[PDB]
Amino acid sequence: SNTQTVLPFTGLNTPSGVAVDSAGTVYVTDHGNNRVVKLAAGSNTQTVLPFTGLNTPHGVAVDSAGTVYVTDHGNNRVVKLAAGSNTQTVLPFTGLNTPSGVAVDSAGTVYVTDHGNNRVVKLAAGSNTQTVLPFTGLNTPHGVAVDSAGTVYVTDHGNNRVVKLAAGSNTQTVLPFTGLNTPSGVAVDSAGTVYVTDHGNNRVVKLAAGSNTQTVLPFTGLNTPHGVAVDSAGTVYVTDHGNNRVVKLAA
Ligand SMILES: [Cl-]
Ligand SMILES: [Cl-]
Ligand SMILES: [Cl-]
Ligand SMILES: [Cl-]
Ligand SMILES: [Cl-]
Ligand SMILES: [Cl-]
Repeated sequence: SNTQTVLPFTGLNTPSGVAVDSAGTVYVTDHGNNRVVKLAAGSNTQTVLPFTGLNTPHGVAVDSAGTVYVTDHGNNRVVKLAAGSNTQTVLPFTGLNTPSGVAVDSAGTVYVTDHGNNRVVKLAAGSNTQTVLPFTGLNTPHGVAVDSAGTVYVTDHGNNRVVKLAAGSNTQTVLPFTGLNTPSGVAVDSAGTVYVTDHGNNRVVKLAAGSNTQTVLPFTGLNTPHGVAVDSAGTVYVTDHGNNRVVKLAA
């Protein structure tokens, strides 16, 4: 698990968000090219998802049914496409400003870092009443992940930290990472290990739940890791923004 592979995407331009579904399909926001692409496990040829009207897709998430959710940064909205659909829908968030990260929990609740408005919002599936999560002291939430229990993890880009808030709680905590610099992407695996792209320091780090010892993942040749996803096998996928590529490391 010290051997990185470059995924056989083509034509990427500063990729930003990455997500992986239960079948191992990898989804990437091709942020410089105004499109979202996917690659099935074992395929060497990507496909372009049929989103339309985008103005810079920035983050991506996928739920257990294969529905794909994308932050449309320049349109202040989150769009979704069901598996097998050519008809996108717009989630009824309101008042967003350059949304960046998106996550979806097992109940279908969608969480977005409303990055221009210094807040994190969520919308239960079928709701049109969003809730602002009670994080405090943020300086630009950038990425978001949510674990199996509904605990929410956010990269606080301007405070060089990752904050955590359990469902129902009003009291966040700060995870004991060391020496982060403008962290961007965050992911959490089924063991509760938290993975962060330390975007200002050219590295990807992880922290097991309850640990104070972070480990630096053995990626090589990075030029700004920007987003991170982790599959059910513990394989880690990272957008290497300055190399126009997506790399992965098996557990
Ligand atoms: Cl960016
Ligand atoms: Cl951007
Ligand atoms: Cl940005
Ligand atoms: Cl930012
Ligand atoms: Cl950024
Ligand atoms: Cl960047």
